[PDB]
Amino acid sequence: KEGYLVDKNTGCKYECLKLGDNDYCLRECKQQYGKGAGGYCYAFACWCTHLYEQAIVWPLPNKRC
Amino acid sequence: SNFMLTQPHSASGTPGQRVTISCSGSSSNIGSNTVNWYRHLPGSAPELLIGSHNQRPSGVPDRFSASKSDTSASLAISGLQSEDEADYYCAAWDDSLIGYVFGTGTKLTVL
Amino acid sequence: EVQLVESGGGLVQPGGSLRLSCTGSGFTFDNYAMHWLRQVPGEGLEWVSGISRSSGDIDYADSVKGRFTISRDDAKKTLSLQMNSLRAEDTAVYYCARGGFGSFDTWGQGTMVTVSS
Amino acid sequence: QVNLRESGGGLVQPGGSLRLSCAASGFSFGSYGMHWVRQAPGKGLEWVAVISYGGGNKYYADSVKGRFTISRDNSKNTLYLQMNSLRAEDTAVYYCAKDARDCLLCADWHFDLWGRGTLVTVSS
Amino acid sequence: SEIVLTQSPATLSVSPGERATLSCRASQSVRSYLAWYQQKPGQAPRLLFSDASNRATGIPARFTGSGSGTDFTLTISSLEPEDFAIYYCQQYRYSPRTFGQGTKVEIK
Repeated sequence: KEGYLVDKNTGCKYECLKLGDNDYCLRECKQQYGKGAGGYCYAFACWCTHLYEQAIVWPLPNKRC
Repeated sequence: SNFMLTQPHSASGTPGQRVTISCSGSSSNIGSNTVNWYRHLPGSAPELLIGSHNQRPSGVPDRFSASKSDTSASLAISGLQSEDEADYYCAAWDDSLIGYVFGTGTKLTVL
Repeated sequence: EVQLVESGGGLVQPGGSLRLSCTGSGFTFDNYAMHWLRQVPGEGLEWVSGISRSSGDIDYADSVKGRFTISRDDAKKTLSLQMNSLRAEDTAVYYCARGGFGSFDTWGQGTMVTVSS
Repeated sequence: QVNLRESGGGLVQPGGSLRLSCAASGFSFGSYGMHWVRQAPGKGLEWVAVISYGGGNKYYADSVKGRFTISRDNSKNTLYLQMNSLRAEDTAVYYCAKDARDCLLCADWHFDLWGRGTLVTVSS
Repeated sequence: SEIVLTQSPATLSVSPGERATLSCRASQSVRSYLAWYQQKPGQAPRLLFSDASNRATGIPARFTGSGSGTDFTLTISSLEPEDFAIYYCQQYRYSPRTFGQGTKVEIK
């Protein structure tokens, strides 16, 4: 599964600076979703990849940023 | 009182027979996400009985069957032993609140 | 209300250096990416530099790369911009801005930077 | 060969603070996120906190937020729970549990390893 | 190299209560990643819209954003006096992020 990283507390995306390959997004995506995760910067938000199917991604039904 | 999945206050059984422990819940926890089963022997470490869907390595005698239908889930204990009497909990991830919800707990007694 | 306050602007000669600061109020500073932008008086807007949460991701406009350095102190709730090797064409109003995931959702009142002999 | 053991439990007055430890043995500590769960007297289990496998991200129960801070040392293979501004409602037995894997926000959470538990009591 | 944003017209002379239609054209598609900002004289820019049509909080109904691909517009149904400002569009599909040169809406 894939999807935008989301702050569980605030409901909002993680902003990045460098489009495409991005080590920040990479590390945050693995930390949140696990060592197998990938991630890159797409339209200036962190997009996580190789997520487990049950992974919770953006948007949170309840919480807008 | 935080929100909890609802289990019977107690269950009873006879040795070498079968007992069922019920876990009741709603959509956004059960009927959405998987259900897990733990057993807590008072004084010691709680144990993982079942989860996603089932069941553990090690203490997996079978004897322990995980069943789920929509908003209601159930654990089946077979070939009961005197050593089986412990508090039994069910747990499931609730979808909002976003978090991990525990059952009220069910004490089993072997007769 | 969400507010940003720039300081550290002023007049310098070519080759000189300045350090701008922006202080945020009305939001959890450390939960947002922060940016510097600029506006030549009478002219349009130009993105200058930016820094992600936890200082994990940093970038600069090409025209200021190697010359400018951006940083943040979450504890102090401050954003900074070290401006080195200043040029006449860097003269502009500098804005502190909160990141809007592609856009810039909150702007300070800006601080004037003048590079003139 | 594999177990978790809790220490640091004790008796403390309200407003005071405690630090609980969990020593991990037999498995790779840094590959799994870790939880704190608690059982209050006359009640059942309640989930307290979680920290990611690398210690970067942590989530708390609404009850404990800002009072409790979870940390870990992957070099010492230990987990830490810092309990600040303690209340009488925080009286409970605390267990450190091990997440089956590394996904922090996921709906499949289950804890396949538990400790001996340590007794934290807060009296008037 | 970078995406060029063309705003038209450069200047719009109008009376309060009237209607204003501002145009922003991108040299190539930015899909929907287009923002609108307002800058009043002696003030900082203020976000009006993101994702081309989504309204930021506290922006009056008389403001609407539209468009996709290379052509976007900002419409003000009935100009209030406080509506008189410079307006900028901005793309974020690609890096570097770029702005239009702006449209000033001023009195006749």
